[PDB]
Formats: sequence, C-alpha cells, structure tokens
Amino acid sequence: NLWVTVYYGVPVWKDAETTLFCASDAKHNVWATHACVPTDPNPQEIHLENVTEEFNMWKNNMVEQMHTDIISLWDQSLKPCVKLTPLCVTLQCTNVTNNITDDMRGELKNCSFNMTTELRDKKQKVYSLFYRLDVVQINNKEYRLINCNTSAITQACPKVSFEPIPIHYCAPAGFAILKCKDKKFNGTGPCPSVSTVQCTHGIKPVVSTQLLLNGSLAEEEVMIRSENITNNAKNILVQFNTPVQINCTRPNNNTRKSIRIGPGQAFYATGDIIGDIRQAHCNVSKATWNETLGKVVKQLRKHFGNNTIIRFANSSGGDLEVTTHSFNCGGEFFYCNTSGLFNSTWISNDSITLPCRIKQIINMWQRIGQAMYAPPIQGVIRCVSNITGLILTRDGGSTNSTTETFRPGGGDMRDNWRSELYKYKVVKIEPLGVAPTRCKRR
Amino acid sequence: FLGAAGSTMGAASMTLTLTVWGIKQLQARVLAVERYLRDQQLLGIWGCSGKLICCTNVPWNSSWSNRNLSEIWDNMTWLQWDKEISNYTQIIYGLLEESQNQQEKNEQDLLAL
Amino acid sequence: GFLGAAGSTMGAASMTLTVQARNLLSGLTVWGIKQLQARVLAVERYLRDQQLLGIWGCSGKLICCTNVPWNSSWSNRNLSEIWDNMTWLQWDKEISNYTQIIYGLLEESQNQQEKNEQD
Amino acid sequence: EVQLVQSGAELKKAGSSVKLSCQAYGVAFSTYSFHWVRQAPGQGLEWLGGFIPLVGKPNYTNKFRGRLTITADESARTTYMELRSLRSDDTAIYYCAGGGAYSSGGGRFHYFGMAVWGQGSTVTVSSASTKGPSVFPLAPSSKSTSGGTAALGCLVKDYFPEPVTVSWNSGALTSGVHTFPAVLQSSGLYSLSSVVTVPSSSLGTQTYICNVNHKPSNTKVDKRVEPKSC
Ligand SMILES: *[C@@H]1O[C@H](CO)[C@@H](O[C@@H]2O[C@H](CO)[C@@H](O[C@@H]3O[C@H](CO)[C@@H](O)[C@H](O[C@H]4O[C@H](CO)[C@@H](O)[C@H](O)[C@@H]4O[C@H]4O[C@H](CO)[C@@H](O)[C@H](O)[C@@H]4O)[C@@H]3O)[C@H](O)[C@H]2NC(C)=O)[C@H](O)[C@H]1NC(C)=O
Ligand SMILES: *[C@@H]1O[C@H](CO)[C@@H](O[C@@H]2O[C@H](CO)[C@@H](O[C@@H]3O[C@H](CO)[C@@H](O)[C@H](O)[C@@H]3O)[C@H](O)[C@H]2NC(C)=O)[C@H](O)[C@H]1NC(C)=O
Ligand SMILES: *[C@@H]1O[C@H](CO)[C@@H](O[C@@H]2O[C@H](CO)[C@@H](O)[C@H](O)[C@H]2NC(C)=O)[C@H](O)[C@H]1NC(C)=O
Ligand SMILES: *[C@@H]1O[C@H](CO)[C@@H](O[C@@H]2O[C@H](CO)[C@@H](O)[C@H](O)[C@H]2NC(C)=O)[C@H](O)[C@H]1NC(C)=O
Ligand SMILES: *[C@@H]1O[C@H](CO)[C@@H](O[C@@H]2O[C@H](CO)[C@@H](O)[C@H](O)[C@H]2NC(C)=O)[C@H](O)[C@H]1NC(C)=O
Ligand SMILES: *[C@@H]1O[C@H](CO)[C@@H](O[C@@H]2O[C@H](CO)[C@@H](O)[C@H](O)[C@H]2NC(C)=O)[C@H](O)[C@H]1NC(C)=O
Ligand SMILES: *[C@@H]1O[C@H](CO)[C@@H](O[C@@H]2O[C@H](CO)[C@@H](O)[C@H](O)[C@H]2NC(C)=O)[C@H](O)[C@H]1NC(C)=O
Ligand SMILES: *[C@@H]1O[C@H](CO)[C@@H](O[C@@H]2O[C@H](CO)[C@@H](O)[C@H](O)[C@H]2NC(C)=O)[C@H](O)[C@H]1NC(C)=O
Ligand SMILES: *[C@@H]1O[C@H](CO)[C@@H](O[C@@H]2O[C@H](CO)[C@@H](O)[C@H](O)[C@H]2NC(C)=O)[C@H](O)[C@H]1NC(C)=O
Ligand SMILES: *[C@@H]1O[C@H](CO)[C@@H](O)[C@H](O)[C@H]1NC(C)=O
Ligand SMILES: *[C@@H]1O[C@H](CO)[C@@H](O)[C@H](O)[C@H]1NC(C)=O
Ligand SMILES: *[C@@H]1O[C@H](CO)[C@@H](O)[C@H](O)[C@H]1NC(C)=O
Ligand SMILES: *[C@@H]1O[C@H](CO)[C@@H](O)[C@H](O)[C@H]1NC(C)=O
Ligand SMILES: *[C@@H]1O[C@H](CO)[C@@H](O)[C@H](O)[C@H]1NC(C)=O
Ligand SMILES: *[C@@H]1O[C@H](CO)[C@@H](O)[C@H](O)[C@H]1NC(C)=O
Ligand SMILES: *[C@@H]1O[C@H](CO)[C@@H](O)[C@H](O)[C@H]1NC(C)=O
Ligand SMILES: *[C@@H]1O[C@H](CO)[C@@H](O)[C@H](O)[C@H]1NC(C)=O
Ligand SMILES: *[C@@H]1O[C@H](CO)[C@@H](O)[C@H](O)[C@H]1NC(C)=O
Repeated sequence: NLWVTVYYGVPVWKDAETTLFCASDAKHNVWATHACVPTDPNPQEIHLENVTEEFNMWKNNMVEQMHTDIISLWDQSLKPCVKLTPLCVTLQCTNVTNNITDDMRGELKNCSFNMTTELRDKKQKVYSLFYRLDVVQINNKEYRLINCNTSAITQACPKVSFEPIPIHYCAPAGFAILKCKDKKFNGTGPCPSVSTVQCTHGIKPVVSTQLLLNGSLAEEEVMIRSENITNNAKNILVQFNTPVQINCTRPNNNTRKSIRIGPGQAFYATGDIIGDIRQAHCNVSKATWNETLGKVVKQLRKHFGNNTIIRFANSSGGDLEVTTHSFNCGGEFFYCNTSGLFNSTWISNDSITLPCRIKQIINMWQRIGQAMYAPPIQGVIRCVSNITGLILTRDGGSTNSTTETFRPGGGDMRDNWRSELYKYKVVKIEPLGVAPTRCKRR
Repeated sequence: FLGAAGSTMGAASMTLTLTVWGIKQLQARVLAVERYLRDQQLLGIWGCSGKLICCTNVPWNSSWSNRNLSEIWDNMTWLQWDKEISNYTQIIYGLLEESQNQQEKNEQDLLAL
Repeated sequence: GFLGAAGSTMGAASMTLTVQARNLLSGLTVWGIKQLQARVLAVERYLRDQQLLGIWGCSGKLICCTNVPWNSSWSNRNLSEIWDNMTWLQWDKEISNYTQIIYGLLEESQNQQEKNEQD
Repeated sequence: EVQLVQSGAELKKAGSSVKLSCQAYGVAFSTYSFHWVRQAPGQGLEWLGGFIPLVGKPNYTNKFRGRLTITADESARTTYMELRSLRSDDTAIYYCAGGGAYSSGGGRFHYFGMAVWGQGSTVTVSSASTKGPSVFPLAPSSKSTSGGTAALGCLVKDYFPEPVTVSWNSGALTSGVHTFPAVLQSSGLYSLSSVVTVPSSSLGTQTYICNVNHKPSNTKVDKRVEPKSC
C-alpha cells in the first residue's frame, strides 16, 4: 500500500536558454553600465558535493547573447551622431614634410577640399590631415576617402568613451548558473567539481585580435583548448599562467580643428602636429616572451608528441584587421605588426618593438555598409596592458610532416568572449517532485 | 540553495526549505512572476497549498516504478529519480486534480446534511 | 477537454472545475510587444480573481460555502430544475442582474466573521 | 564509502564517567542517523540510543535514562556518548553505527537500520591498575614438528585490561595463525597465546616476529621467534 507524496523544493534542474540581464558595480560610455542593476557586495556561491556535470565550451548560448548585446549597444551609441555625407568629395592631397622621419615618409597627407557652408548658397575651401590608409588615389594628386564606394561614414560623438567596464551577467528567478571549479578543465566533458551562482564575474568587453588583453589567467598551467584538435580548420585558444606586459604609445602631439558643415553640424579635423612626427609603437619584454613561448611549446607537445619540431611564423594573407594585432588605446585605433613576436623554432633587459599604424575610418564586427569616423585625440597617447592569451591556427602539413607550424589568428569576436565564458552554463530549476510513501491523506 | 543535489533522496527530503539593458530587466521580472504564480496554482489545485511535504490520496501504480522503498530513498538522487518517472508526470498530475475535486464535492455533501 | 462540459448540466459540469482552472494562467517589433502585454494582462486578471476569492474566505478552494442566505427575490426556482435542467451558460443570463449585491454581501459577511472570531 | 572511526580502549573505576567519540567520513553529517550499541562479554547486542543531528533530540532506552547523553559536533563531524555512574556490569565493547532515513512530512521519519558500523571501543570498569604485557617466545623444536610442519608462537602474559592485538610479520603472515582468546588468571591479569604453523624448511631461512600492542598501557613489543639453540 503505497501513495503519491508531493515534495516542493527538490534539487532538480535541466539545461535551458533564457535572457540574462546585467549588473555592474555602482556617464557617457558605449556600454551603458549606468542602466545596469547594482551588484551585491558579497555574492553567494554554493559548492555542489558529489555532483558531476557536462560542459561544452563550444556550444554555449551565453556567447551569442553577449555578441548580440555588444553589437546592439555599439549601434545604439551611434544614432545621435553627425553624418559625414558631404565629405565624399575629391580631395587634392600632398605629402606631409617638415620634421617627419625616414619611417614616416608618406604616412600623413595634407588634403584640401571644398566644403558646404551653413548657407546653402556658397562653399568654403578647407584642409585637413589624413592617414595614408584612409585615402585612395583616383586618376598635386586627386584622392577620395576609402569608404566612398561601399558605405557611409558617421562621425563618432566625441563625448562618448570606448573604455571597457566590467559587466556581470545574471539569471532570472527560477534559473541558476553552474560554474566549473576544475583547474585542468579543457572546456568539453564532465567537470567533477561544480558550484552554483546567480551572476558571473566581471567581464570586460575588450575587442582585439591575435592577442587577448586585460583578461583572466589560468591557475595551474598554460591551457590549450580546441573544438577538434586534429582538425586544422579550428582555432586554438591559449590561456596564459602569468601575464605579459605591453606598453603602447602614439607620441605625436595632435591638434583638433572644427569645421562647420551645416546648421548645427561640426566636423572635427586634424590641424598641425607641433614638434616632430614619429611612429607609434608597442614594447614587449624579450625574456618574458621567451619564457611564455617555452611554456606554450611544452604544453602543446602533449598533443603532437615528444619529438616534434614546433615553429612559430607570422600571419599570412587577409585584411589588415586579421593580419595585424588590432586594438583601441584611449580613442585611437592601432594596428601593430607582430612579425617579431612569432618568429622561432623549437627542437625537442632588452625589448621587442612592434611598429603600429593608425586608421581613422573603422569597420567593426566584420560588417559592410556601416563605417565610423573616429575624431582626433589631442596630445600624446600611452597605455599599458597585459597579454593573457593567444588565438592560433595550424597549417595542414601532410606527407609525413615531422614539424608543426602555428600562426596567429582571429577576427571573429565570439572567440574573444568564449575565453571568459567557458566555465559557466545556465540551468532551469524544477523544484516539484512526486514519490511513493506509505502514508495517506486524512 | 541546490546544496543536496548529490545526496540521496531521503537526505534531501529533510532540507526542502527603451535601452538594451532596460528591456532585458523587464522580461526577467515578468518571467519570475509568471513562474511563481504557476507553481503556486499547481500546488493549490492539488490541495497542497501552504506545505512543503503534502500527503495525497492517489495510490501508486506499480507500472510507474516497481522498485522497493529501500532502493528509492537510500540509493537514488532526485536527478536520477526524475529520469525514471518523467513519462508519467502528467498522468499523476491529472489524477491529483481529479482526486482533489472529489474531496471538495464530498466535503460539500457532508456539509449539506 | 477544455470547456468540454459547456453543454452539460450544472451538476455534471461541477466535477470538471480543475479542467478550466488550470487553463487560465499559461494555457521591439510588431509581434514583439503584442506578446508581453498579453502575459501581463493574464497575470492581472488571475490575481484579481484570486483576491476576490480570498476576501470572501474561499481562498484556495474550488467549492466554498458561505453564510449568506439565498434571497428569494433573486430567483424562485427549486433545486430540481437548476442542477438537473439548466446549464451554467443558461444560469448566468438570469442572475447577471444581482451579482454585485451578492458580492457585497459575501464581503461584509466574511469581514464580520473575521472581526467576531478574533474577538 | 561511509566510514566510522572510534576512540581507543578505556579503563574506569566504579562511580566515574566515560566519554566515547565516533567520527564519520563520506556523508553529510546533519541528515544521517547515528546509534550506539553495546555488547557485554559473551552476551548479545543491546541498543543504547539513537540520534539525528539535524533534529537534535536523542532517543534513549529506559534502562539508561539519566546516565546516558548523546551529543554531536558538526564541525568535527563527530558524535559523543557519555555514560555516568559506571558499575561492574558496564564493562563492554561499544559500537557506533549509522544509517539513513527519510521523511514523509509532519514529524514522521522512517529508517532502514544500521548499515555502517564502527570498530568498537572496549570500556572496562574495574579498580585494578593498568599493567603492560610480558611477551615470551614459544620456540619451535623437534617436539613441535609434525609431518614437515612446525608450530611457533608468542605467549602474552600478565596484562590488564583487554584488549591486545597480535600480528605476525607486520601482518604479512596470516595463514595458519591462531590467536587464542584471553583467559582471566587467578591474579586478575589476562594471558593468551598466538601461534602459527609453518613449513619446517622455512625455520632456518624465514624470520618470524610477533608484534603485540597493548594500547591501554601504551606497550608495543616486537618479539622474534627462533628455534631453541642446542
Ligand atoms: C587594459 O587596462 C589598462 C588599465 O586599466 C588600460 O590602460 C588605461 O587606459 C586608459 C584609456 O586610455 C587611460 O586613462 C586615460 O588616461 C589619461 C589620464 O587620465 C587621459 O588621457 C584620459 O582621460 C581623458 O579621457 C577620458 C575619456 O573620455 C575623459 O573622461 C577624461 O575627462 C579625459 O578627457 C580629457 O582629457 C583629454 C586629454 O587630456 C582630452 O582630449 C579631453 O577633451 C578631456 O579634456 C584617461 O583617464 C589609463 O591611464 C590607462 N591606464 C594605465 C595604467 O595605463 C588599457 O587601455 C586596457 N587595454 C585595452 C586594450 O583595453
Ligand atoms: C562524496 O564526496 C565526498 C567528499 O569528497 C566523499 O567523501 C570521502 O570519502 C572517502 C572514501 O570514499 C574518504 O576517504 C577515507 O577517509 C578516511 C581518512 O582518510 C579513512 O577512512 C580512509 O583512509 C579513506 O581515505 C574521504 O575521507 C571522504 N572525504 C570527506 C571530506 O568526507 C564521498 O565518498 C563521496 N561520495 C561517494 C558516494 O563517492
Ligand atoms: C597643409 O597645407 C596648408 C595649405 O594648404 C598649410 O597651411 C599654410 O601654410 C603656409 C606656409 O606656412 C602659410 O603661409 C598659410 O597661411 C597656411 N594656411 C593656408 C590656409 O594656406 C599647412 O601648413 C600644411 N600643413 C602641413 C602639416 O604640412
Ligand atoms: C576531427 O577532424 C578530423 C579531420 O581533421 C577527423 O578525422 C577524420 O575523420 C574522417 C571521417 O569522419 C576520416 O575520413 C579522415 O581520414 C579523418 N582524418 C584524419 C586526419 O584522421 C576527426 O574525426 C574529427 N574529430 C571529431 C571528434 O569529429
Ligand atoms: C620602447 O622602447 C624604445 C626603445 O628603447 C623607446 O623609444 C626610445 O628609444 C631610444 C633609443 O632608440 C631611447 O633613447 C629613448 O629613451 C626611448 N624613448 C623614451 C621616451 O625613453 C620607447 O620609449 C619605448 N616605448 C614606450 C611606450 O615607452
Ligand atoms: C612598461 O612601462 C612600465 C611603466 O608604465 C615600465 O615599468 C617601469 O620600469 C622601469 C624600468 O625598469 C622602472 O624603473 C619603473 O619602476 C617601472 N614602473 C612601474 C610602475 O612598475 C615597464 O618596464 C615597461 N615595460 C616594457 C616591457 O617596456
Ligand atoms: C611575414 O614575414 C614575411 C618575412 O619577413 C614578410 O614578407 C616580407 O614582406 C615585405 C613587404 O611587406 C617584403 O619586402 C619582404 O621581402 C618579405 N620577406 C620575405 C622573406 O619574403 C610578410 O609580409 C609577413 N607577413 C605579414 C606581416 O602578414
Ligand atoms: C612586418 O614586419 C616585417 C619585419 O620587419 C616586415 O618585413 C619587412 O618588410 C620590409 C618592407 O616593408 C622589407 O624591406 C624587409 O626586408 C622585410 N623584412 C624581412 C625580415 O623580410 C613586414 O613587411 C611587416 N608587415 C607589414 C608591413 O605588413
Ligand atoms: C596586469 O598584470 C599586473 C602584474 O601582475 C597586475 O598587477 C597586480 O595586481 C594585483 C591586484 O591589484 C596586485 O595584488 C599585484 O601586486 C599586482 N602585481 C604587480 C607585479 O604589481 C595587474 O592587475 C594586471 N591587470 C591589469 C588590468 O593591469
Ligand atoms: C574647389 O572649387 C574651386 C572653385 O570653385 C575649384 O577651382 C577647385 O578645384 C575646387 N577643389 C579643391 C580646392 O579641392
Ligand atoms: C571600392 O574601392 C576599392 C578601392 O579601389 C576597391 O578595391 C573595391 O573593390 C571597391 N568596392 C566596390 C564594391 O566596388
Ligand atoms: C578534453 O578532455 C576530454 C576528456 O575529459 C577528451 O575526451 C577531449 O579529447 C579533450 N579535448 C582536447 C581538445 O584535448
Ligand atoms: C602638446 O602641445 C600643447 C600645445 O602646444 C602643449 O601645451 C603640451 O605641453 C604639449 N605636450 C607635450 C609636448 O607632451
Ligand atoms: C629563447 O629560448 C631559446 C631556446 O632555449 C633560445 O635559443 C633563445 O636564445 C632564447 N631567447 C632569448 C634568451 O632571448
Ligand atoms: C614527453 O616528454 C615528457 C618529458 O617530461 C614526458 O614526461 C612525457 O611522458 C613524454 N610523452 C610521452 C612519452 O608520450
Ligand atoms: C626572424 O628571425 C630570424 C633569425 O634570428 C631573423 O634573421 C629575422 O630577421 C627575423 N624576422 C623578423 C624579426 O621579422
Ligand atoms: C519515455 O518515453 C520516451 C519517448 O517515447 C522513451 O524513449 C523512453 O524509453 C521512455 N522511458 C520509459 C522509462 O518508459
Ligand atoms: C448533450 O445532451 C444530451 C441529451 O440531453 C446528453 O445525453 C449528453 O450527455 C450531453 N452532452 C454533453 C457533452 O453535455
């Protein structure tokens, strides 16, 4: 004689997808963290004893939500800004001289053009300084902007900051976030040490290629992760154990000028650089990079054997965003040449200087049809960052190849936030169960 | 919170006690309210309101699960148990509702005389 | 199934209350905002009905007995032609006039009961 | 696997009090059920008290009411049994046992018995003092050889109280080992013999050592047994 008994509050859960909201630590920023819920000072974490869960780093639904949120915020911040439609004219350009160095020959151009006035009856003649990567010669010389055959440019609002602010992703009531506490977790499979939370840790949306910056570090060893390690069409994600400092600088003292292109509409052009004109660059430490590469090679050999020769060579082919380390340092966008970082072969005090170029017309998120103009920043620019990972690719060396070649990669921003959301999953709580007992309702 | 997920069923039975961000917040609030109300209504229609362990009047059919009480409350977890009787949940849920309606009618009949 | 006893007598349809009870809570673009206000409206209607039941002393019940005597001015039919020769849809059309009087009577009676019980 | 570890032996006088501890490994301590069961020499099992740490209200038999207390330290994952006003009949081996339970709601708890047992603690109530044992070699000889098999052993004499543990070759030699039950001599001290039968050809090549341990007197003696020199 058994009867059904109802238990409310049993520990059962299932895999789910839901909308996560934002919490941030308590004004003009691209990602509006001022609209986010305040963060609890001491969040609660519950260790789940004798529980084994299954995680998959490469099929997480939080990554797609983060991608969509970042792109939506980027688009939302660009609506009130000034359209630069009358700037697609024929420029008359000459080379900039007067205290340039031998490395800066032909990188800046002095371009004059006719601009619309606030009166729709007469024109003005103005000039500005443009980088060589923003103009295309058409047949002094006649130039046009890079984008005036594929998209329209919108000038970024100068009061808006691009600085990343940490964001916590939170689940609604009736949902929980499982977290993997294993220190040797490779992103896919069973994780025998599980905890539960309501929010993820602070995650900064840092946009970069070939190098992960300002992120999180591994706790025991350098970690190598891939969806299918024998398929060379898959990117390899490398998580460092200790960070590598990088110092990036633009040493020119820039000047900004304002040109009125219509009633209530201003365009911020570059004036004249005071002082000499020098090249922008980043510095990394040689010994620290050597140590990090040795550790990466040691951990990579566990997938390819004791006696394989492992060599690093620079990138090969693609657009400038993919073939260079591209990032954003205080408003300005840098594209640096990393051919000295990846040049070596491994057989079983000084600095490395990477020269960088600057581009002012930006195409983000691998899209076509929406370009953005970044107004100039005044004065010298300097920033310091930590390299905490890598994105690599492997060449398809067939015919009894005893050596493997790894090249820097990137370009898709989902791999950037897959390196932060790799230990988290979202589950749905189902606290209602029925079981047989020997007791009956009175 | 979910601290007895790895314990036996019996051990766990003792411890049952606009903008981009602004649009996302409202949906979460609505979802939470919906889930709370749905669970409360489901408990209520069975006569189990206000309780965490509620005794019912529906006998256990051996075709749902034929194990003894020793290998259920001392050898399984609620996650393991949920995998076994997942196909029969709606049948039991309907049976509970019919049983409670019969109880309501019987109470009315008792008060009638 | 749902509303299946709509043509059945008032006595035969009193044993299917749970069928209609559960189908009342869950049973940016053009289509985007047409779905959220629906959910909010359903929640508010359900809460209003639940509060109305609760303030009569009938909270969490399907059939609830009250202390209000049946005023014969509302209807004079005997019980043999109400629970066996009528339907809820046919019964509502007759007593639709006197609903609010009964609601006020129930509210005052329950409040009086609580007041004198707590004393 | 669930494991229960108990304390060591105890000697007490009449009218004193004794406290035993039992530590649990491998389970959530608060929701498990712990019980105490004593066994007198040559008698059956007796249930003393049972207790669930979460509920916190121990249940006792009526014979030990007022003299028995059962407590729990959750941080140490231990349960303590305290017995007062000891008598001569309280000398016994005390076991700590454990078992699971479940609840059907409304103060109702259903059990399954004691599935995990401890090793037991010997409590002896006597006015005699603790004395270390004397170990002597029962050497093999021509009078202890039969058909190629020779018997050799160790005599453990004049110790108090029980028990003493005797092993051979640090537990390596177990086959043919007979450890006889202790006998109470007229002097009030216990005596026993632990012997082993081995091939006679191994006497000159294999070293035999008996390891005796009397925890109450903190005595540990490793005695080598050799054929008597002639
Ligand atoms: C990884 O993390 C590190 C450390 O967190 C990051 O390095 C920091 O980078 C920021 C941004 O470049 C930098 O902060 C700037 O430093 C200067 C001194 O404070 C200022 O140039 C600047 O303030 C101006 O800009 C802000 C942005 O709008 C304004 O809010 C502020 O009012 C200032 O603007 C005034 O001044 C400027 C020029 O003077 C003028 O044009 C304006 O009109 C206005 O008058 C920032 O505070 C930090 O100093 C860096 N920290 C370190 C330790 O180096 C690094 O960028 C991260 N890496 C990546 C890749 O994201
Ligand atoms: C659930 O997880 C817990 C915690 O990891 C496990 O408890 C552990 O169980 C092992 C035995 O399986 C215990 O090892 C034993 O402990 C003592 C001291 O070492 C001793 O008796 C033995 O020598 C042995 O090592 C271990 O101590 C214990 N850990 C804790 C913190 O209690 C438990 O086994 C898991 N449950 C299942 C069903 O696997
Ligand atoms: C860019 O060219 C402009 C002219 O097109 C230069 O500005 C002129 O410089 C001359 C020489 O010093 C002055 O006499 C004029 O008054 C300046 N203004 C104009 C409107 O002609 C400017 O110096 C050039 N800039 C650089 C960086 O080479
Ligand atoms: C990972 O990718 C490799 C290919 O790089 C897959 O191995 C191939 O499997 C196919 C059949 O599916 C065989 O025909 C090929 O010969 C295999 N290639 C090699 C180089 O061995 C492998 O199966 C993939 N792994 C998973 C888990 O899907
Ligand atoms: C990166 O290192 C270079 C080289 O040390 C620094 O650039 C200058 O280098 C010259 C010699 O080539 C030195 O005499 C100067 O002292 C260096 N500059 C300064 C300001 O000290 C460069 O400064 C370093 N980069 C950063 C961002 O500090
Ligand atoms: C990057 O720049 C930092 C400063 O922003 C450098 O750190 C300084 O290094 C000098 C030279 O050894 C020390 O005297 C200072 O005390 C350091 N300052 C701090 C705040 O630590 C760092 O060396 C640079 N790194 C590289 C690779 O060029
Ligand atoms: C990778 O490195 C190679 C070799 O250093 C680069 O190839 C050089 O390209 C320049 C023009 O940019 C030529 O003048 C050199 O002759 C080339 N060298 C050789 C050995 O062919 C290549 O550009 C680099 N790829 C990048 C940076 O994407
Ligand atoms: C990145 O750096 C490498 C190494 O400095 C560049 O390769 C050099 O290219 C120049 C012409 O730009 C040649 O004169 C050198 O001989 C090349 N060096 C070597 C060692 O081959 C490479 O071009 C750079 N990548 C760019 C500019 O995209
Ligand atoms: C970059 O790496 C540096 C060096 O490890 C980090 O600086 C550490 O910061 C922590 C937390 O504030 C301090 O406890 C350590 O003492 C710092 N280390 C040193 C050597 O000074 C820094 O936090 C990292 N992150 C960023 C964004 O710069
Ligand atoms: C601007 O207009 C003038 C006269 O209207 C013309 O001569 C000149 O070529 C135009 N373009 C320039 C200055 O780039
Ligand atoms: C736009 O112009 C660039 C530079 O000449 C050229 O490479 C590109 O193909 C053009 N795009 C289209 C869509 O015609
Ligand atoms: C990750 O670890 C699992 C075992 O947990 C293994 O099957 C899988 O191949 C590993 N993946 C990589 C890329 O090493
Ligand atoms: C940049 O130029 C401005 C204006 O001449 C000057 O005040 C400032 O000191 C300069 N900054 C330097 C040289 O670092
Ligand atoms: C990096 O290590 C390799 C391998 O030992 C060595 O050949 C090379 O010289 C090192 N580079 C340094 C110390 O700058
Ligand atoms: C590769 O060499 C390392 C050196 O430490 C060794 O530990 C490892 O076992 C080797 N891998 C093999 C033999 O597969
Ligand atoms: C790559 O390394 C080789 C060997 O030291 C060197 O000759 C060459 O210039 C390097 N290439 C770079 C730094 O681009
Ligand atoms: C539950 O139903 C599914 C779907 O038909 C079936 O695959 C599974 O075997 C069933 N389980 C049991 C225990 O009947
Ligand atoms: C419909 O009416 C007929 C005749 O009175 C009755 O037998 C039948 O049960 C009714 N059906 C329903 C579904 O109420």
